[PDB]
Amino acid sequence: HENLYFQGMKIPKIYVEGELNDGDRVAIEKDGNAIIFLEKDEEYSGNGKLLYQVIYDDLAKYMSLDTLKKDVLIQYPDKHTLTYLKAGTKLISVPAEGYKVYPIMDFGFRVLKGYRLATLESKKGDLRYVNSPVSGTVIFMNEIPSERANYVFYMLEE
Amino acid sequence: FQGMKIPKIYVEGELNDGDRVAIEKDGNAIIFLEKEYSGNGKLLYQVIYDDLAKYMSLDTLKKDVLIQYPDKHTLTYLKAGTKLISVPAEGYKVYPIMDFGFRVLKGYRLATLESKKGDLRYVNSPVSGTVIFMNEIPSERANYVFYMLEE
Repeated sequence: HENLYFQGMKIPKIYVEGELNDGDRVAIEKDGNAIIFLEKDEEYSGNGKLLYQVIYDDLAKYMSLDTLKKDVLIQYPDKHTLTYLKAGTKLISVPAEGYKVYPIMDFGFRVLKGYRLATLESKKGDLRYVNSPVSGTVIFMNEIPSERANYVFYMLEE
Repeated sequence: FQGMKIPKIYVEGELNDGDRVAIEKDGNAIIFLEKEYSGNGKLLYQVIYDDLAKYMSLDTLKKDVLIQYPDKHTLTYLKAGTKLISVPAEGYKVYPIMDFGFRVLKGYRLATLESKKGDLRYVNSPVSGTVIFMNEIPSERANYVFYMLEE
């Protein structure tokens, strides 16, 4: 990854089910009733679902249409709060596409319908806005894989 | 009108017949139990929903507390000693938001204040953080206080 668009930003940590990598992990136990954040390098011997930390990734990989195929967990920067979204959770995608795009470089926060997620600037310097289509929570944000510096927001309607 | 579904609050030391949550690995393991636990954690017992201030000394928690927001699929664990910030919503008339248990960026509107002449002012989130609780201010009817976690 070359465009490190979250660098020097305090953002939440997001963990996706079965995305095997060397990131931090969280074990979802007891059919959703226990959450265990695993120590870096701790050997997990249990039988729950392991969710792995992703940062620069395409959330559409974990979605069939607009429903999540994999469990997702968000660990907020406060270091006290978490949100756990089971597979089957319906998410709204809000793309921010234009000549030049200025997105909010964050995710995991509440918004009202109409909140401005991005500003789109034309080759002539004129502006358009990408506003939240609903009130809810922005769950994640990523660069559109084939469109350098164009982004998409993933939202959970309230 | 109605707000969000009512949160579940669990507090340490309140040995009762309610639902329990065990806190292990010093914050990093949270186990909701139903109906026999002998682990090495600390049990938090469900309490009847009430102001969070009944478990704080000024701005700081006095006991380990966990809040589960079922509408929101979200929980927060507040170890004893955790400091919260208060955002009062006070005015001739106050129109607060009717939900909490979510992260907000700075500037998110928590209340509209209205003067006796009908002019408006807004109480916004002063910091980015988590809105974990809100209640009516005890001696001030129809006035409210939001409690946040600064991140």
